[PDB]
Amino acid sequence: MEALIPVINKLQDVFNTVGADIIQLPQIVVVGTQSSGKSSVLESLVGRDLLPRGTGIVTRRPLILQLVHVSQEGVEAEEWGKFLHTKNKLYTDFDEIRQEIENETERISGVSPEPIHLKIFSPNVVNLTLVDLPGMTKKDIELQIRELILRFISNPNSIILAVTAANTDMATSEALKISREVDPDGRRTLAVITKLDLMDAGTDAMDVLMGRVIPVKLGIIGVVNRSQLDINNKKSVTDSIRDEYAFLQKKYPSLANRNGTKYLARTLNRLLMHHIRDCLPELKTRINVLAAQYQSLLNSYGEPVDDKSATLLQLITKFATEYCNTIEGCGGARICYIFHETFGRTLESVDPLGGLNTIDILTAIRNATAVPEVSFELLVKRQIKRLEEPSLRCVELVHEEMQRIIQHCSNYLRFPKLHDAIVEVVTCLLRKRLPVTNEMVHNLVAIELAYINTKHPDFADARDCEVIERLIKSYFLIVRKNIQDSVPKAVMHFLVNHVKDTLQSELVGQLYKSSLLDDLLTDMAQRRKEAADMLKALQGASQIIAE
Amino acid sequence: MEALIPVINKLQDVFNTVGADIIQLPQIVVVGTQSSGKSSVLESLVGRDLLPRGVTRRPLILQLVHVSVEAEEWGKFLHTKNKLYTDFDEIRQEIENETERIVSPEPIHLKIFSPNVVNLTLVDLPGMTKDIELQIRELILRFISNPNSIILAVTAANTDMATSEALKISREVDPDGRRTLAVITKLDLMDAGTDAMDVLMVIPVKLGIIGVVNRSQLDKSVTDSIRDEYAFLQKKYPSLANRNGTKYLARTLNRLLMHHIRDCLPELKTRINVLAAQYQSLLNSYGEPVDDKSATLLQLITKFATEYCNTIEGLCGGARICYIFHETFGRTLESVDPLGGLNTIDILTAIRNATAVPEVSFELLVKRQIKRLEEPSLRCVELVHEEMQRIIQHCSNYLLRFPKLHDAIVEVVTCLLRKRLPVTNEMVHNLVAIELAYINTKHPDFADACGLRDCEVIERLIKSYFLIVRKNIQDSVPKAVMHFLVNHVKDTLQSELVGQLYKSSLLDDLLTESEDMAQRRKEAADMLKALQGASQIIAE
Repeated sequence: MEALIPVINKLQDVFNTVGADIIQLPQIVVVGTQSSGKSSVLESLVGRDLLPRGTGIVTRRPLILQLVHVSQEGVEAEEWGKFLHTKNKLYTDFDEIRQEIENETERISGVSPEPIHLKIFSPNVVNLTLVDLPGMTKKDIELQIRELILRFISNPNSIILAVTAANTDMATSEALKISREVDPDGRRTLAVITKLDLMDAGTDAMDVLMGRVIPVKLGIIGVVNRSQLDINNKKSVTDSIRDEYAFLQKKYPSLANRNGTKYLARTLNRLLMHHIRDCLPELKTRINVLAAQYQSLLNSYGEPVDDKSATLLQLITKFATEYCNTIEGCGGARICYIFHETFGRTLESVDPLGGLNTIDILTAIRNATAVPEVSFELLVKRQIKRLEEPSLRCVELVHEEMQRIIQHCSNYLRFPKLHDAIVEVVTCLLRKRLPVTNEMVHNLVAIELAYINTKHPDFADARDCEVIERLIKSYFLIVRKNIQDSVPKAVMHFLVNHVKDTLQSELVGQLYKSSLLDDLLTDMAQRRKEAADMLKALQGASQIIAE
Repeated sequence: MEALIPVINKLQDVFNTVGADIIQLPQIVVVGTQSSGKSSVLESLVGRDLLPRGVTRRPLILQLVHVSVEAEEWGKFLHTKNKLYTDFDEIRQEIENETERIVSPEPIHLKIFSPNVVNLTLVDLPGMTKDIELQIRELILRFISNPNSIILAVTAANTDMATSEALKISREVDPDGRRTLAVITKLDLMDAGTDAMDVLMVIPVKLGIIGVVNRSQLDKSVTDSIRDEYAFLQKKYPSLANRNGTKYLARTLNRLLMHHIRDCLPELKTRINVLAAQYQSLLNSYGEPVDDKSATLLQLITKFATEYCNTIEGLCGGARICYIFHETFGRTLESVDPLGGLNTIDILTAIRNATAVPEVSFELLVKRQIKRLEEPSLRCVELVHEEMQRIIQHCSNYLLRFPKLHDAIVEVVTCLLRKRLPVTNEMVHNLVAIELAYINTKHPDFADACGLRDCEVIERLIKSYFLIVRKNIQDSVPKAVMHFLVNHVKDTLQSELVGQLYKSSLLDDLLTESEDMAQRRKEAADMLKALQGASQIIAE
């Protein structure tokens, strides 16, 4: 179980650059009011004053203090430290360690969630790690602090070290109240009572240390640390802890064995140790699922941008098939729709005799004499003329639905330069094709106005205007049937099918030029950077839980 | 009527430049051998030696006109118009000159005015000498073949007249002597052993005979000679003096010619009028003044245009085209079989690859069937071309008469067609290719024609669909052609013809008439002019 405490410390270190809150890591958080003297508690564990008590300001960041027993095996210093933010630098002067803790706080231009990872090596300490948090003040900043404390203490695997001075009434403790918000029955909260010599009845919690009543299940431990004056005199922590044992032996003799600094360190060391072993089987499982999740995110993003010329070949060739595909089955079917549900409904609604008054028929006849058939060709030749616009209109409707398909596969790339270039290339490609197709359309109608055969199989022959009327409806009907089939077919040849073939390669040809590559492969690369860092932290972490 | 012999002379002058033997005028032609002394006969009529004695190769039409400057006797030739000759040595010299200058059928018209002569006109012809001679004999025939031509056959009493070359040629065109008057010269060389004493008294010719004695070689005033002749007749042959001699002969010719003209003149009037009307139509059949050159280009070309639009849309042209559209392009296409070439195995092969729905197999199949309708369509277009560039020859043959211009126009049109053939042919290709692009199954005529195993059905589908797609093209292609080739050109030809051609630069070249056919019009315009001219002369 010796191996177990260091691995969690090693685990925590891996995580600080990137944020440990996503993994429910097993550790103990220390929560107390500034007046509870929680700093003294921590300084009494290490056995030296290494936390700032400086007159000036308060500390704004959680300090993860990892104490590691070193024994056994110029000359070698007995006590020393190293910070994770400094990397390798080894501290032998404890005044500098304290100044660096103070400094790192000052360093941020409020409160901040970035933890500080200080490791202290000493033969006088037990192996134990604790996460100190900014103290409460029983309103703009203090709530920032409470919210931050909650971020830590909301963790399921987080044991709570609740520090309260015996000086006050423990049932009304600000510390005990916040612990209760996340842990109602106090199933994972350990209480610490400082200032035992200030105990009297008086106020509680004299009664809790005796177990009547008990607001937490991990129990309570009493201590007495150095207060200011003795803090004005350099009353060494070593002398103070010695002073504390004597105190407990005379006042409260029957409890000496469940209180004091030496005993508190042993219990926390035992309890931290016992807690991780218990939660470690679920933790391995927990990092692995997360590993796979992050891996998929990286795979879905990445985009490794392996080599720039090669990536363009892969990103744009796929834009070609997301295209030929959809036009050939919005589809693909908006098109058939437009060809067989709308261009049809229109054309069919064109009257074979609209506009043509009886008088107009009579006028054609009069000039014809100056044979009904001659009147007939001129008449019909004006009826067949009203079919071009809808046909032309049809073409436009198709263009519409095609220029719209690209966004349908803009929405189905993250390179603003590349995506924009390709779109312009396609949107423009169609404009080049819109004249050609429109002309064959014009012809198709115009061929009809050129010959008007009467030897057509679907024709019937042939008072006076009575029949002419019948003739025109008859012929126009077949000529419409013609156009209504040939125009859609037309569009498909010159615009739709032309483009499917073309785009496959004119895209690569205008785009695939090495000069423009730097431009196209140019942001939310940070989302990937956030993931690349997390992914890496997890794999390394999983590596550590093994052995 | 004094007036009749002069009008004839006017009649002869009007037709000296143009060929006068179309009209067949009333006149007397003198035919004789060179030894007959025919020159002497003519010289004894006029009363002066004016004929050359020194070979004349052109007919000399000698018109004598009674006059009773300042001379009493004088002449004028038609060619030296208006010049009055007072020296008869010059007249003789001019005759020699006019002859040497060019045998020839073109006559020379010499008129002599004198109080000693009677009003009389005679056409002298070159003498025979019992293949230069034959041109002359042939020439004599051109004149004496004339129905209204009286023949003055001159023979010497010296020889035998029944064997007369002159009488023989006269007999060739006029078997009996029905319009031939015989003249016997050299009477003083007459003796019992000849045919001649007997005739002057057996009748060879019907117009009768007249005897004379003229000046012979080695001779003497003509005036003295005729006086000498009267004396001869008064002593020898007294009983015939009154039927012979120069004086009597002049009297006879003047009388016989005059009565003959009045008699033939009614029909002559009728005859000239008909030829005039006839020639005018001929001029009309050439009919091109070419007064305004620009106007000719404008009208000759505009009419070839209307000679065009007409025929393509209504020999034809009008229906040969439709024929080709609804009788040939149709029989083929209709006979193009569906499933043609497509064995069952190809369909099974199509399915295997369709795999790894029947419809996908169907599109690949039909899309290969529809490809076969293009060639005939393309073929159709050309057939129209065939029949159209060919219509141009149909209105080269149905005019000009402007060879440079006509040839250019053919090139202008024939090439015009060459310009539209790419366009139309491309539209044809598209029309077929259009079907191969979408192949809808929601066509209204599909459920019906669809007729109602795996390949069992596909086979029926393909037949069904190809059928409608066929129905499409056989109607749409002609329509196509009509837009881009036939109808385009009709509009077109009216002005792109005019625009390339209508250039002042090209007027001289194009409107150049053919020299072979430009001369025939000139021979006719001048002939008609004279016929008109002759009529006004006759109009009194």
